[PDB]
Amino acid sequence: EGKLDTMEIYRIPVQSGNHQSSQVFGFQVQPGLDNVFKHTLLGEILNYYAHWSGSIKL
Amino acid sequence: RVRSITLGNSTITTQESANVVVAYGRWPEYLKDNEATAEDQPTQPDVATCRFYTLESVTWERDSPGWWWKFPDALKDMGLFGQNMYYHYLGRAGYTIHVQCNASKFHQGCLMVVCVPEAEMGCSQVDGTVNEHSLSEGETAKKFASTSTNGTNTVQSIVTNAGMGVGVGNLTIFPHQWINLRTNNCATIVMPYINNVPMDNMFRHHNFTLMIIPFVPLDYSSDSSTYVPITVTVAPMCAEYNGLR
Amino acid sequence: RVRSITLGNSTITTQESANVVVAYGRWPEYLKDNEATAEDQPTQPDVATCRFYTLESVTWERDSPGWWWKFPDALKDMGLFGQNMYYHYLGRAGYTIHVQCNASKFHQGCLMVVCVPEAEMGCSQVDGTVNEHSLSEGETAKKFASTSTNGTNTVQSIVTNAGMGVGVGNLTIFPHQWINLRTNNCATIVMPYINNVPMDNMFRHHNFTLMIIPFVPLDYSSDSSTYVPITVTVAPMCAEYNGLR
Amino acid sequence: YTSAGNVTCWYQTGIVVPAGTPTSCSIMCFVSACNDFSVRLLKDTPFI
Amino acid sequence: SESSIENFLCRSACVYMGEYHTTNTDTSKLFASWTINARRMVQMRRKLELFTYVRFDMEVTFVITSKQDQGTQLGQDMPPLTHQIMYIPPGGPIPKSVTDYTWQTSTNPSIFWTEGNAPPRMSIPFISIGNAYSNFYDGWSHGVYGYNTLNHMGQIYVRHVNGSSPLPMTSTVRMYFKPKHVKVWVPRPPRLCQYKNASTVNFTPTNITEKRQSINYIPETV
Amino acid sequence: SESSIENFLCRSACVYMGEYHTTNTDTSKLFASWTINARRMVQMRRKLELFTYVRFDMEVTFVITSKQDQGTQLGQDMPPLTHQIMYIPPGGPIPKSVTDYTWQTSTNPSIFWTEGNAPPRMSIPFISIGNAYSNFYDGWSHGVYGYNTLNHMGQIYVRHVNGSSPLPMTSTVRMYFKPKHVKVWVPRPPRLCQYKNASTVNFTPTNITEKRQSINYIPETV
Repeated sequence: EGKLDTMEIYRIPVQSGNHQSSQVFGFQVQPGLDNVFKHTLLGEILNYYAHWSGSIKL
Repeated sequence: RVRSITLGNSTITTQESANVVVAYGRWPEYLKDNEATAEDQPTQPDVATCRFYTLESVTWERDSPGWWWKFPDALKDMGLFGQNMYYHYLGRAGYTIHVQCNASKFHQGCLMVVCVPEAEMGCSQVDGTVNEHSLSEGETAKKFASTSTNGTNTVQSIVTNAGMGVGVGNLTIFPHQWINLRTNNCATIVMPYINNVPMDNMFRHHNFTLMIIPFVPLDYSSDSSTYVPITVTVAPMCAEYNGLR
Repeated sequence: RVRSITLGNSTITTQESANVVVAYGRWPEYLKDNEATAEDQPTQPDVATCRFYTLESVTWERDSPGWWWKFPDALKDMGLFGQNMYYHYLGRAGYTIHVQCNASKFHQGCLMVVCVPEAEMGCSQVDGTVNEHSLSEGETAKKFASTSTNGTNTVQSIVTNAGMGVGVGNLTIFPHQWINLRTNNCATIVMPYINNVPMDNMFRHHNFTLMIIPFVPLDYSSDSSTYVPITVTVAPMCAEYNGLR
Repeated sequence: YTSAGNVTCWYQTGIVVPAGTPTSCSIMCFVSACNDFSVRLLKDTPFI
Repeated sequence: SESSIENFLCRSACVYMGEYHTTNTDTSKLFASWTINARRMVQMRRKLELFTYVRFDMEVTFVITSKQDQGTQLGQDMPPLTHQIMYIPPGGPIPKSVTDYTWQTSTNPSIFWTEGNAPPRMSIPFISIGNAYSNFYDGWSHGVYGYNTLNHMGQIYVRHVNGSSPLPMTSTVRMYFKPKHVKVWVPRPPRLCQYKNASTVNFTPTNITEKRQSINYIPETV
Repeated sequence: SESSIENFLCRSACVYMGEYHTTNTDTSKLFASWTINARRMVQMRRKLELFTYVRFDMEVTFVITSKQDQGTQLGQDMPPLTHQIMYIPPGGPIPKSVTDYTWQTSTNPSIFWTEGNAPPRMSIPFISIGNAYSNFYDGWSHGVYGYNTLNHMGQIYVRHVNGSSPLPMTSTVRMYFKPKHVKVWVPRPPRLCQYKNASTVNFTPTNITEKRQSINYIPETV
């Protein structure tokens, strides 16, 4: 919330100081359905088809 | 100049300029076939024992004496390799250990990373005996101290004697690696299975001990981060158990 | 004329005059290599999945309607094969099932032993739905009834319709074996993996159902034992999972 | 409530800098498909 | 030869009959719809249940008849009527009004037809990311017992293709369905009890067969 | 195979529906007309915008339905109606009445059709003195921003073919359009905002995607 219309939506924050066991980020890998993958170039194609399958590169 | 390594359904990334210590010149391998031919048939999992397991990171601050882990049982809750520890009466394995740091060019410090076989430890009371909890806590590290400890049943963990009664500057006799924040930040050690019998039970014996010890403490200045994270990743190699049929 | 069979650390004894049904002519085997070459790599345990697992015996009395088990999840607490059901997301396997009786020449009776793929069952209430507990209880058998049942969420288990809405005299269309106390007391069925996809998840789908049904009831006279025990033993074959690395 | 795999990232050590460098920083993710990708049953998209 | 699988299953049948208007005050009576499965036709259902796994193509033909409503207005002179028949694959947009945008999506195949001509016909292939369809599923959808999502086959929707403010008309469509190039696996016993609903195997207990007079009775020979 | 360019773009769609009368007191309601472009069909527009340059042939089919007006007069006995469908190339004369001379020019191709038969159909080639069509133009017409004259594709006009003093009738035409033998150049990102009008790329600013709970949130596994 609060940053769906800024360039900040694309930046994962790495903070300063000592936090050496905390999470940085996490997501489910679901192109086509999940909001974080839905509007990419891969997501936009997959949404034209009712069945798809393969491997993905991050 | 980055390599990407996949074991099973795990993937990590290292630098191709890595340096690797093979412990005594010996790569891990299966006890071949015929030490105990007739009624000693082994089996091997090779399913999800060969895969990267990553522990929690530790936090290196200005006054950190050091950390140690016991092997195995640092992996007794790690998925399948831990299941096999309960289902089987005897086993054996070698390991690959990666240690990594995350630091900048404005930090400084020096670490020793050493793998010590049969690291029998002393009690804080000379006429006492060590407890089972004070030797290990599984996947959580124990800590060295900077002065001499007290209390009952505790390992005497002053860092200059490394809990074994030797001088800590002499641990280079074991398979070891140096991490100097100035020149590298990673270390790989490949350990084979070392025992005086071919197989053994994996619950009441600690084959070896991994230790990480700062020889020059971490230093930084004005508004750098005040800590540095260290990360340990382990892949078991050529694991083998007693047959069940 | 007795054979002794050892799988792993298990040993059972059978008669060499056994008769074996291979379900549709097909022995079990691995999906060979290249249905899904690139990012679908499997692994196989072959450690303590290939071993005899023996359930509790059931007691055949004068009025016993029958028993059934669901596969898998009759083995979800059986050592390593059950551990692999929790660690892995997909799997597959074939099975060998031995069924044995202990009876004398002064007893009499007849059993059908049948393995039924996709045995979807009906509810006791026509506009109802079946519960998860009423379909199976793991390594404990469910029981057929001799009259029509009631109650909510229960399988309608009158034995003449076998819970599926067919005539029970027609179940010989499936892989089956007869046990006539007069002529034999044992039955072996080898089942391959049968699905409309190559792998699947092993917790929310029952591949097949083993049923044991008396067609002529047990009879004895003056001071014979009043029951007969039946024993079921299962060995998984060519089990295979998704790779984890 | 997905039945899909996941990815997570954890701080192993923490970030260490000299004097005179910015304190915070950022990571970026890129996604793509590998050569073995297949699609079936052309339909209408739910976005316009 | 007549007991081969193709000659036993590959036969045409009427599986759905529906009615739809050009003008109405319900707006769901303006179009007709059907979900494709083979569980609400009792004679085809039973022949299909003799097997556990099936694989086929589908062929669908449409018979369409119209009528002017008996409301009031006569003396009309109308051109022949046009109809649109849309197939939606699994994973497609579903219309909710007859004016919706989904009646124009480029990936929903569609047929335009005017009365007086030969009856329209489309051919659908085997559409499943699995390797066969299943008539029986002893599992959970992820939760419904006995229902797996690999059996989705799509939907059919039919409407009129007029312009603005059309004249009142009522149409009826009949769909004739036929499987082709069929393959079956794992035979089963025949259904002995009557079917109770279209999604379960639920049943009331039934007798094994009918009685005779005695275990010796044979009828007198002519 | 289903992601090839031909299977993705070569599909039929209804792009224009219009009404026209035989007698009226407006004289623009006596014929129907359409300018050929692919910017007022929102689903085809978006699939076409994934590329910068396109080349195709056109195929057009016409579905035509008639009606007697509810005005008053019944008891009629009429022969089937005839229609004329005229295509005008780029650089051709445009009619302004239904009695105009341009409905008879020898270089405007034309189709004559009577109801009851199969639906009529014509095939148009790639018509441009340039080498491809363009979906995007960052220029001036010579002055309108974004509009270049090489994209002209012609027009279609439809009327009735009666004689003098005809009887009142109302017809509706639906045009189905399909590109063929397609080639595309220079891929582009997909349109993220809604379209606002048919000639510009104008838009109101839109969010990049929808929100979730936190940057760590993954939903509980079944």
